[PDB]
Amino acid sequence: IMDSDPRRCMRHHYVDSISHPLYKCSSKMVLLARCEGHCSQASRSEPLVSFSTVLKQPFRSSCHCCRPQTSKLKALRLRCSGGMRLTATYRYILSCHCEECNSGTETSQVA
Amino acid sequence: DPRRCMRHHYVDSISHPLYKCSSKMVLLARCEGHCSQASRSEPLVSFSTVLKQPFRSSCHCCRPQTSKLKALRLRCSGGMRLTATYRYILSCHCEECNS
Amino acid sequence: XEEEEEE
Repeated sequence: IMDSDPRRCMRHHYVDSISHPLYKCSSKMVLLARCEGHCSQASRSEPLVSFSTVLKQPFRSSCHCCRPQTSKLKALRLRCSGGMRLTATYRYILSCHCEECNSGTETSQVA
Repeated sequence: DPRRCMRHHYVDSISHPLYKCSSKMVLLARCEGHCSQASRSEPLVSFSTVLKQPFRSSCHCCRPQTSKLKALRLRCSGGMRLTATYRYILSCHCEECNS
Repeated sequence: XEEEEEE
């Protein structure tokens, strides 16, 4: 049974202390996850052939990037000087995967 | 290291999308490899209740650094010679995904 | 597409 390459895309845990960069708030330690690794697929770039006007885009390319596949929204609550409470929002990455560079994730909701 | 970002040659057959034209086989360069820098993605923290940019990421892609624009004429039905353009890659390097 | 989902 072979262990796999450790340098591949996978998740890592780390701790950080959250503080507001302006308000005098009470800092707070939080457990976070990140993604990092070398995706297995090579990245490519090929020329495209045009018969029309010189192409605005002369290449077709593929490139895989280690990125969150699933995550979970989480809120944090900070206690600040005036007894005013300040809430911090972030995403806790659950799993990581290799996906295409140009692909993205929309935030805008649809009617 | 044969796996790194570099130039690879391959044959491509040039054909017009529409016109009956005498096909042309040409030797093209592509750039292909494994960039040494790991790709990564990080959570960003927002003090807003809205999270428009949830992550901070970095990714390197094997890409054209220098290239020649080359023209090629195709011999096409009716005695026409139609002209095609492509970029002949000269050098390739490892570049950040979203410039 | 290359692994982690946490108590």
